[PDB]
Amino acid sequence: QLVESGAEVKKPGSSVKVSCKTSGGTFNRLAMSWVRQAPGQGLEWMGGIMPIFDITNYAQKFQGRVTIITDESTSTAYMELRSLTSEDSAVYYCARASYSSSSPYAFDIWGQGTMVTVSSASTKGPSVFPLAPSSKSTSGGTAALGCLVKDYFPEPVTVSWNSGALTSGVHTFPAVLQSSGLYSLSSVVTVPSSSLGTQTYICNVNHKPSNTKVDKKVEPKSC
Amino acid sequence: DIQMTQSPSSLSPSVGDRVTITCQASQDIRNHLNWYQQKPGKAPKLLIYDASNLATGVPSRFSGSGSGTDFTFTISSLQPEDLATYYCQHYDDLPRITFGQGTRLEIKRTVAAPSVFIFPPSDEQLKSGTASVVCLLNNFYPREAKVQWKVDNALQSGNSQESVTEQDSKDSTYSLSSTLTLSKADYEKHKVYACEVTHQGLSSPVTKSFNRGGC
Amino acid sequence: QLLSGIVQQQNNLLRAIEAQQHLLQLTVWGIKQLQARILAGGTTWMEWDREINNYTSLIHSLIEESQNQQEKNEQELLEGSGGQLLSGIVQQQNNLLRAIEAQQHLLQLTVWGIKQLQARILGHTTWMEWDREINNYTSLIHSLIEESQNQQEKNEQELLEGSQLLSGIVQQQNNLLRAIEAQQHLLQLTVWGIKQLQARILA
Repeated sequence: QLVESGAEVKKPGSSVKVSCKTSGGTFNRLAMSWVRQAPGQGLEWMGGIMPIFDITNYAQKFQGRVTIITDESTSTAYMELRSLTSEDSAVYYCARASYSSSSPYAFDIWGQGTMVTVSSASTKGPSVFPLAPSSKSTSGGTAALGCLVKDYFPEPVTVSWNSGALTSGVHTFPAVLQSSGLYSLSSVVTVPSSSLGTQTYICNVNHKPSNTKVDKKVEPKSC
Repeated sequence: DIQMTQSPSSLSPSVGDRVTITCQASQDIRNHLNWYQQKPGKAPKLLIYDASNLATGVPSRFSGSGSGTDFTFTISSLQPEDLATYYCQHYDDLPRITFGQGTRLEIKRTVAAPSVFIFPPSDEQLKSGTASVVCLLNNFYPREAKVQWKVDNALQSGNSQESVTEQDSKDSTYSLSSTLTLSKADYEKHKVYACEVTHQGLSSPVTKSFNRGGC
Repeated sequence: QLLSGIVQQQNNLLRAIEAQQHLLQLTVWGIKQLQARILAGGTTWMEWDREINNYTSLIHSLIEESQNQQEKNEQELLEGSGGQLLSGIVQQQNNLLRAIEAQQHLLQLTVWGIKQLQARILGHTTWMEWDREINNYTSLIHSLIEESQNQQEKNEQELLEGSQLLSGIVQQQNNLLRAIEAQQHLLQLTVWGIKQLQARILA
C-alpha cells in the first residue's frame, strides 16, 4: 500500500528526492516503478526495481540523473532526480506491479503523486478568506458557503471540510495564475439553509510547499 | 522505438453508450499492452492487463482486445463515474515502457441551468487593502457560459479571472468561479456589484448582485 | 474441534500458495529481463513463453477456485458443520494439490530458463552444487506429489461410502504441507540463481 512525501519547490540546478512508504514492509517480494506526469503532457516511466534480484532499471532519457533506492528499515522507497530543468515540473508517482501480469509493468497499486515545481521563486503562504452566506446564497432552501485561498506559490493547496467529515457537495476549483505570479483558488459547498444556526463549517487549507495549515470557520456576515 | 499511437484524442459519448478506443504499435508487440483509467486529480487505475485481462475488482463493462499491433479497449455501456482520461501502455522486458497519448472523455447530458451565487469581499480581506468579489455558477451543462461583471450597472469591466471545474462524476455537470479583484480604493468608489450570467439553459441572462459598504 | 482446525489450516496452505505464486511470478519477471538483455545482443524461448502463460493461467484459475471453496467451508463451519463440510474439505485438498502441480510445472520451466541463461553467461563450483540441489528437490517434489495424489484418490473413494476418512484427511494435510515446503526451497534456489546471473552480467 503506498503513501508519498509532500509537494515541493526546487531551484533549477537542484535535485529533488521523493519518498514512497509501503504498508507491507518488505521490498524483497515486490516490483515497483516510478512514473511521472508532466502537464504538458502525458505519462512517462522513469525507472523500476526488483530488489530481490538487486535489479534497478532506468529509462534512457533519465539515465545519469535518476537514482532509485529502497530502505528496508523504514519500508520506504526513494527516487532522486538531479540537475532539475524547467522540463521536470511534474507529478511523480511510485507504483507497484501487479502479480497477475506476465511482466512487472502492470501498475495496480499507486501512491497519491508528488507535485514538483522547478522555479527559483520563493514559496508563498496562502491567505484564507471566508465566503459567507448571504441572503443570497440560496436556491432553496439550500445555502452555498466557501473559502477563498488567495496568493500562494507554487501549486498546490489541499482543501477539505470539517477535517474530512463533510464530503457531500464540495467544489474545489482549479487555481488561476494572477499577474503577480501567485495562484488563487476557491472551494465552495452546498448545505441546508435550514441548519445554518446549529452546524459548524470549517475549511482546512494545507500548503505543503511552505508548510502552511489554516483552519477557517465560515459563518454569516456580522455588523 | 517503439511508437504507440492512440485514437481518438477525445470522445463525447452519452451515458449508456458503448465507447471503443484504439492503440496501434509500430512493431509487433504480441500481448504486451495495459489499459489505465485516470480521473482528474487522481492516480491512474489499472483496468486491463496483458491486452485482454480484467484487473481484479474492475467492473465487467471494461474489456480489451488485440494481438500484434492493433488493440482495442471497450466500455460496453458508459456510466457517469466512468468519466476519465484513458491510456494504453506498451511494456517490454528489456525494459522499455511506452504510454499512449490518452483519450479524454466528455459526457453528453441534458442541458441544465446554473445556480448563481455571489459573494462580497470579507472584512478580513479588506483590512489588507484589496477586494475580491466572487460569482459562483453551480452544476451546469454544457460547459459554455459567459460571466459579465457590471459595476454600477453602467460599465462592463476588464479585470477578473475565472476557472471551470472538471466534469462531475455523479451528475456530469460543470461549475465556474469568477473573481473580480480591484483594491479597497476602487471598491468603495462604486456602489452596486453585479454578476450577469449568460448560459444556454437560461431564457434571458440572469443577474445576481449586492450593495456595500461603508467606512 | 478437529474440523475447525482443518479448515483454518487449509486457509494457511492457501495463503502460502498465494505468496509462493507471487515470488514465482517475480522469478519469471527476473528471467524475462535477463533473457531480453542477452538477446539484444547478441528462439525456442517462444515455446517457453507459451508454456509459462498456459500454467500461469491455470494456477490463477485454481487459486480463485480455492478461494471460493475456502469461503464455502468457512461458511458451512459457521452454520454448524460435517456432511457437506467434509466433502468441501476433501475438495479443497483436491484444489490445493492441483495448484501445487501447476506451480511445479512453472518451477521446472524457470529452472530450464535459468540454465539457458547460465550456459550463455558462463564460479563453476557453486553452480555444480546448485545443480545437484535442484535435481534433488525436483525429484523429492515428484514423489511428494505422487504421495499426495495417491492419498487424494483414497480419500475421495472413502468419502463416497461413509467414514479412517478423518485420519486420511489429516495425512493429506501433511502431504500438502511438505510439498509446499519442498517447493519453497526449490524457489529459494531459483531466486539465488537469478541473483547470481544478474551479478555475473555486471562483471
